[PDB]
Amino acid sequence: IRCIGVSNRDFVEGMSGGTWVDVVLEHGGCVTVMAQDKPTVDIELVTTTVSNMAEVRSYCYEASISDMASDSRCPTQGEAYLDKQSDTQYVCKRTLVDRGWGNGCGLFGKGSLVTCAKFACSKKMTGKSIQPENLEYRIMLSVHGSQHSGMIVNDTGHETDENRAKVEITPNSPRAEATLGGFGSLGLDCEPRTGLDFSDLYYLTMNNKHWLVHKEWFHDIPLPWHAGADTGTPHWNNKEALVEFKDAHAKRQTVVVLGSQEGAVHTALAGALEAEMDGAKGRLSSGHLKCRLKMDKLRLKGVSYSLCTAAFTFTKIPAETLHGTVTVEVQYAGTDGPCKVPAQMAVDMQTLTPVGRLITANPVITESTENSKMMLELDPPFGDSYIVIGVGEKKITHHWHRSGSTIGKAFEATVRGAKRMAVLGDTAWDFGSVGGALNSLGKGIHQIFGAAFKSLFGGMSWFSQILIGTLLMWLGLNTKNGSISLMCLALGGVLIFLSTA
Amino acid sequence: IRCIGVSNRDFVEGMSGGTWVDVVLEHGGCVTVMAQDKPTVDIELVTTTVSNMAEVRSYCYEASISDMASDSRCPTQGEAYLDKQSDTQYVCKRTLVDRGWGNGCGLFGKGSLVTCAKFACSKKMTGKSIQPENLEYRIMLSVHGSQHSGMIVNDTGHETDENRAKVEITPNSPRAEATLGGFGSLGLDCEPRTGLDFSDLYYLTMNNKHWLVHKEWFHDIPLPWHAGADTGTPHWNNKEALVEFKDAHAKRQTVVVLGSQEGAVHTALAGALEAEMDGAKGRLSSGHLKCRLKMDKLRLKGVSYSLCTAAFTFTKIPAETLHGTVTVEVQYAGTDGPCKVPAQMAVDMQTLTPVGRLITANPVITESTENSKMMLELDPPFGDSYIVIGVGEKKITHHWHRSGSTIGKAFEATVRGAKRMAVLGDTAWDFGSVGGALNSLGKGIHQIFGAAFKSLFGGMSWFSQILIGTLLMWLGLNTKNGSISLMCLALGGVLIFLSTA
Amino acid sequence: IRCIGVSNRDFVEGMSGGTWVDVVLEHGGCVTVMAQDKPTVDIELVTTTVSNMAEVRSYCYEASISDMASDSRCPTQGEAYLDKQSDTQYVCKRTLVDRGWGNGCGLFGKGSLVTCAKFACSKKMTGKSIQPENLEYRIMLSVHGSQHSGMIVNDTGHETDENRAKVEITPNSPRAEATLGGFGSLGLDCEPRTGLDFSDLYYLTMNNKHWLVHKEWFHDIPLPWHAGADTGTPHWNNKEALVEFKDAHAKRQTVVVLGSQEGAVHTALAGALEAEMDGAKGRLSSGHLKCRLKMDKLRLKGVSYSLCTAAFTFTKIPAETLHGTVTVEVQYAGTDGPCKVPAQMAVDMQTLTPVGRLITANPVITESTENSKMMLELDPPFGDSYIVIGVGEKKITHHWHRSGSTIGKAFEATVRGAKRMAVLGDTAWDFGSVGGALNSLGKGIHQIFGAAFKSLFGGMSWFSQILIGTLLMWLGLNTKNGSISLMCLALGGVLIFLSTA
Amino acid sequence: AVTLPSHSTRKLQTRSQTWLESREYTKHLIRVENWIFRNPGFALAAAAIAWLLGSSTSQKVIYLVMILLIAPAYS
Amino acid sequence: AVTLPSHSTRKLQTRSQTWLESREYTKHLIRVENWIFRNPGFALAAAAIAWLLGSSTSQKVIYLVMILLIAPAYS
Amino acid sequence: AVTLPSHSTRKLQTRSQTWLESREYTKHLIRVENWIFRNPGFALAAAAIAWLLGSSTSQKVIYLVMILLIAPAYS
Repeated sequence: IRCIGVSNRDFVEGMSGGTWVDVVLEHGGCVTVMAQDKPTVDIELVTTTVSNMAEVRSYCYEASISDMASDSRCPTQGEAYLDKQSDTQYVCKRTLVDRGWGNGCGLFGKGSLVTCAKFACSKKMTGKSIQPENLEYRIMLSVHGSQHSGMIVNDTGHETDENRAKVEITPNSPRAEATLGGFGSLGLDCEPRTGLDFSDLYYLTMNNKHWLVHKEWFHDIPLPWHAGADTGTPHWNNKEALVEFKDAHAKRQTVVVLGSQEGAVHTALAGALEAEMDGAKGRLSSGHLKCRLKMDKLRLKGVSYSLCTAAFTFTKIPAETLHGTVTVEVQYAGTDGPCKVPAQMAVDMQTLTPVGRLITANPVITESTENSKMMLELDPPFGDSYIVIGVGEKKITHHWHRSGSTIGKAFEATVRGAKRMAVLGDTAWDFGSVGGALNSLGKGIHQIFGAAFKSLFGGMSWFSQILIGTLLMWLGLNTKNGSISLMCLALGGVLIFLSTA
Repeated sequence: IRCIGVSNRDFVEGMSGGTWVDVVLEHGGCVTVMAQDKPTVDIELVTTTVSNMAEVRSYCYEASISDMASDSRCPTQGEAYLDKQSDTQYVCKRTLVDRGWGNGCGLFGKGSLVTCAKFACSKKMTGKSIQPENLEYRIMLSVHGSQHSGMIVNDTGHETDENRAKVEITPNSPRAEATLGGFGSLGLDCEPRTGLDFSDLYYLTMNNKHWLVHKEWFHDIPLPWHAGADTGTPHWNNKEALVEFKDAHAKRQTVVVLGSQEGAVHTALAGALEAEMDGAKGRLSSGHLKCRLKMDKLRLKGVSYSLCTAAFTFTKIPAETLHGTVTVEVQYAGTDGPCKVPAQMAVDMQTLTPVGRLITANPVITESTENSKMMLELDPPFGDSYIVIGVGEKKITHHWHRSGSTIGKAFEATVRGAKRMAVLGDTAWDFGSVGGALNSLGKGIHQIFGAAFKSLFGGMSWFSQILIGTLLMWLGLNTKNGSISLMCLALGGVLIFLSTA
Repeated sequence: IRCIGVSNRDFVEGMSGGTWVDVVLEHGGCVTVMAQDKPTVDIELVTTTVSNMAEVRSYCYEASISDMASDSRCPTQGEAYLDKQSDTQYVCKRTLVDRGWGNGCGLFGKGSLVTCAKFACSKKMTGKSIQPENLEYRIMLSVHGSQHSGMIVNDTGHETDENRAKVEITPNSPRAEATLGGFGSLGLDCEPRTGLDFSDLYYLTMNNKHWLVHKEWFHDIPLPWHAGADTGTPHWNNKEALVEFKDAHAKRQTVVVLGSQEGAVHTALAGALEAEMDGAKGRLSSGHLKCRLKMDKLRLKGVSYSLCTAAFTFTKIPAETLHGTVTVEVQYAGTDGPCKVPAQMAVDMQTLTPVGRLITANPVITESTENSKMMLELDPPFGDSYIVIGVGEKKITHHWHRSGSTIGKAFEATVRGAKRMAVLGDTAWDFGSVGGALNSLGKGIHQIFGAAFKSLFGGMSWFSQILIGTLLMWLGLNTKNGSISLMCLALGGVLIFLSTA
Repeated sequence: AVTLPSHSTRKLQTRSQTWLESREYTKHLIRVENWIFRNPGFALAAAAIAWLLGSSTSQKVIYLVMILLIAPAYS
Repeated sequence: AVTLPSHSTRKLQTRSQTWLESREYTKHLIRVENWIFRNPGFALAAAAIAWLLGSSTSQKVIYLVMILLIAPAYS
Repeated sequence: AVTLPSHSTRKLQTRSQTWLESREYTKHLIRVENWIFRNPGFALAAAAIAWLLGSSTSQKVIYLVMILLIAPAYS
């Protein structure tokens, strides 16, 4: 719930003796965390508001040229000079042009010529600096329990919902303990400075469109720029990047401005991430946190509750939620009050063994009214199986066929673990890690390989990875040596890093 | 006369049938031209006034930093900027400083510091351009005849002197004709454009001191310059060559202007001749013309003059004028009028025979007064000889001994044409040339090698020609090959160019 | 604190059982000295005033020729003599010019000419002598303890601040001790005479600009000099380094003075140290001491204090101070009095292991007011770690990410030790030295190499050390003999000596 | 601007889609197939320099590829 | 005079910057770039001596460097 | 201003003596001999490199010269 209709939901289970688990809250996906006798909480990073960014160089992209003039001197009579060359608002260029008796001169040669042109930028883009000390990650939480289908996307009111709570993770106060009344208190222990490398990113602003421009890309743009500490009429360093001084075959020096570089840099922002801005705060839609989930105090609400006596009803016939799990919504018809749903899976009916596990730990009817819509989620085994809900003769079954296999679930998890590893790199070794000599040894051998890849190849685009990935493929099928694994481990580390996208 | 005391006096004779001789009028040297039956004329180049010099870039050598300021910027909070960085009169440098919590900031790291300092140049040097179409070579002439010793240096009155005339050579009308009353007219056919390469030289001006600065050297000076066509407050391109910005360690950047570069550039000239200025015209003290001397119209004054009666008296003892010639000033006593002095050189006084040639062809008394002083010049042979300056028993006979030898004169003229060939080079092959199939073949083989030496080595000082001359000496005493001439041809051609200075 | 924002801060830890550590206080570098049970003191050399310098030769750079005169004699009629030739306030040159009958003389030959010109120096530079008994090294101290962020550069009050002190080290009192109240008393055992070799340095003064000119360079300047403090009109020895006697091809002997040599010597001071002067004392801006720190009288204030009880607050979010250390400012909300701050670095939150050491030994709140700000400094391990400050449940943490590696830090300290060894040489073996058969044998084997490098190469600039490093690089890649570490240790010993500048 | 740097060298790898990702699979592949369609005679010149270099029949194919990728986007 | 010594012979190797440290790197390097741009013909006159003076071709490159360092400074 | 070019390169060759011709013959001899007098130990360092560079007996001699002429000029 809040994660159940998400195509990128992750299932985290198995803990450090039941104490904590270390998760990586990716920004587009979702994390469902389940324990042995603790409620299944659904965790989702929703925004990242970079607050109060200070501006850096602001490049011009659509320039203009105002009242221009030019001056020329005869051959060996010095270099030419306008008095408006002593103005920093005018772009300017000297040249040597043909100067003879027809030009009013008196000596045939290459007479000098200078041409001034008032640079006045009309539209400019602006890069702002992102500090890691201003990240504000909102983490939405939603436990499985007294909730129905209209509480997945619905967020109007959660300070008094008692099943849902947000926590903000600033760097100064990264770890919060969210109040889930009755459900205990989920202790988050986040790591906000190691998100999406925000000490090397800027925040572009072009025509009310904002991007996560990288640091190195922004200081290589050939556009006229002034400093961020420039308030009045700007200075515009590097004015000669948008004016074009073409001479002719005679005295003429024609200056023309290049056009609007707005769309000419939208095609140069070919890897940047679009962002938005609700004032001075840059709301992101991408990144990741790194959260440790202290679940010592989060307890299971409603173990004391008696079972549901009678008369469930299926509303919204169950569906498979892209992973094998089964969203089941029921309508309890009875006034037993805060009671407990007797739901399970079953292969047969002569035994009613629970054959598959249950995602929503302790499904509970809470409303004491007559008809209470209530939602579950189950994890069936692979094959024909029945969703037995209710106790007695008025129990409700549903035939369910979970199409799949265990080796088709393990291969689905290796592909799931590889796309997590090609995005996070070193951090993806700490997604379900309880802390070991293998989840921290294999990370340290990957943090070495991750640093000798970010520097070695590290700048190859999508096409240029496959272009040298194919080359190292051929160097892995030939030139037999001990360095034939160093040509094929740099094959999957290059063609994959690029096809898992 | 006008040349008779100069140590650099040259004797030019031997003509194209008496029509013309071609001479190279060096500016510190003097030329004595004597013919078969034509008066001996002394020819000297005295000035070269360069009119109409329009100025080129004018560098600064003593600057002054006015009211300065500086602005700093926090780490990753932008870039630093002064509002007077948009002012062209301030010299500015951006640098990174240590910024931290002690420096008011809130984020530790390398800050950004911008230091602006108002450039004001107090003293500037000014290079004017020299066009070869504006040269005015003055050729002073002075014939041998009725003149005394008080007309050698005496230039006070020559428009009515009938023995002396100036010849001003512009390239508008290079050929000129000097009216000498009775002596005819020495026709000159000068070459004023191919003098001292004035299209590759400028005219520096520094605290009212002027030089002939080369063109390539003046465009290599690292000093703040305005264009020379700048006639307001100067813009001073390249301000950063006199100021120095130093960061101490911290958020502190000092700016200090370098000192008066007047003495740093006087020691950086050395090879540039210095010229004076009598207005806007820059009078030179050096150069050379290339003057053909058309002597068809120059006739001998007083062939029809009767000889003198008697009573010649010395005014001065005869002296040897540094080349072997003997200058004699006599005093005629009597009123014959325009008469002709009977003087000669007489070995075997009793036979009274001519033995050595006379420099002043046709010595003439002109004034009809009783005592009119008059000056000769004689070229005695190498040995004991007598100077008979009279007719009859009142002749004056002075025993003269010329210290020297024939091979001593041939070695004195070998060094004389080797110093001239080191100074001029190509032009020294036409100093007494009458037009030949060898003196214009020896020049053409020298003009080819001279251009393949002025471009090959061509930029060496005095010391390195003696340094890569000694290196080719060791390649001339070793490396036994056909190119043993070519390493000894550039031994004397480099070492004797380097000394005869 | 006072050193916490400096890029050139150095950490001196590990002592001779807690007795002393021998440190080298460079003048732009800063030093953080810490022990096991002693307060972390930040030790900084700030000034070096040289008092009452008596001067040595004071050269002239801008001279002025007063009323000159000249005299010439005829050839073999005596030599030329002015009555003001035996005056030593005039400069004089004799020559032999062309003197003939046109010059009023009566005998042709080389004359004799003398031109005397009065040398009067208008601006002179003055090189004062630095006696080593005049040095006054101020050593500012600042201990880590009850200080906040506005006590780094804040020097307004240190005699009444009990944390900070100046330690003025004269060689008349070479060891001093600063009473750091509560913390004991830091004892220094400096060597002010073996500093920056001031027997081989002077203190130049050129138009209100001062330098540290080396002794050998100053006695080799070709300028007119006199002996000492002669402020009248001095004798001025070696004048012909500013006047220039050019003759002409005649009686002319033109004497001209070279210009202001201020700029020719500012470009010739290409390695001197720009010093300043506040009166009679020359405040040097660079140098280094050699300081042994006696610490057996320096105790850790506040070990007897109780821990804090409640309510910290992070003011001024922590930051990384260019080395990997983390300066944290807190605001203690509580009137508990002189209590002790419970701070550490913690990876996990159920164990809170001390994983990162603490720079500020014993962080202590001192004031008993309501909100007493206080500043720390922490050295976290590489990776992820939390700044846990406070005990109980009202503690406030902060995520920290220290980017780096242990092998990367060990290279960053090797470069830090090699740059220290290029500046100091012999003294850089005594920066954290506690004495031994390795930190005093390796200094003796380096003082031999330091004497066979300062004398062998020792006089080469930045460019020629690369130019002779590269010449020994190529000898390193050839010449197979035992003399090959002599051409490769003289490769890095010459390149890195002036590439790490 | 002329030489705008490509941000695809430093593309942020963040779970979500970047600014252009849909146009980046056929960005540099349409450009190399548009150029070689315009002047297809260069393949006769590319397979004459590649055949003359290397001389290993697989080293001569990689030079035929790398010349035909440097030639459209000149670099 | 003209023969003032450079202080870069005895630059004070301290922690701070010297007087002209920023103009110390490109000082002689501009001076040999400016000379040989104005005098290109000696680069093939130094090479004609360097190819003639040394024995091995790794010594002839050294003279071609060292003649082109003396001559822009004139020793 | 630290790199004023010498106009002794383009010396105006003529009869009149130039601006500093008297102070030109012993100009470069001083700055070598002033440097060798202050740095005498470099002659050991120049001979130690010339002997490893010189093939012929009089090829190391030119090497001994040209190291002792680049080093006082640093160019």
